[PDB]
Amino acid sequence: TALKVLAGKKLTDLDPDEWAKAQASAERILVDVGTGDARTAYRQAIAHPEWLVVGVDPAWQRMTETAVRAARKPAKGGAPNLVLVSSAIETVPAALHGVADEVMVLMPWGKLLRGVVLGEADVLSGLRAVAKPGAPLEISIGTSIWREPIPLEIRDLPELTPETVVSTGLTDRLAALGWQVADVRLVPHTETVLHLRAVAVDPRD
Ligand SMILES: C[S@@+](CC[C@H](N)C(=O)[O-])C[C@H]1O[C@@H](n2cnc3c(N)ncnc32)[C@H](O)[C@@H]1O
Repeated sequence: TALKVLAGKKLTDLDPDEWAKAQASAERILVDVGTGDARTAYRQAIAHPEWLVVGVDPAWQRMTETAVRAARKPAKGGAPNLVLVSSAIETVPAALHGVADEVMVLMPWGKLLRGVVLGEADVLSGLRAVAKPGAPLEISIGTSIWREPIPLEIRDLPELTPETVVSTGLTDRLAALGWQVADVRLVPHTETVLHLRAVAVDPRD
């Protein structure tokens, strides 16, 4: 099955051979999950034209402004190495399986945020399914989302700190789904951000 990608304002099917040729031509494939307006993904594409930068978000309309920009000629802000895909991470199409050298989840919200905080299987499986073995997962959550008014998707959950990553069982759920936690830290810029890094391996018990 072909991927559903933005070309400017319209959803299209990506030729499976063009997708394959694009991956092989790249020095690294970065999959940015929940890319939002995709401006961060576009910046990365522009700074590393040797990377294939794949932004994944179900809310595809929000990405269209960046897509229009990425599709212009090179001299006018074009980024042909940026591929934006309409999909939710938990139902990620087969053509995205095993592609990524690096998976980033930067300031998620909604299902993606609750999923990573709880370690929901469907979200963590989807994230794992897009990674090559050995790829890093890099998650950043701003801890100010836990100050009032707290958003609905994490209202009922205690604030995620290095200590609760452990005591809620989140490193164990990660391990059961093929993610080995390599590092967690809180970085004070000034909003404090929680960073979690894991590496794609075989599932454990
Ligand atoms: C504001 S954005 C973050 C933008 C970007 N990551 C950044 O640099 O700040 C949060 C995104 O996570 C996305 N999201 C929520 N649930 C998701 C899911 N299940 N799969 C993929 N993305 C999802 C939302 O649609 C939203 O666009």
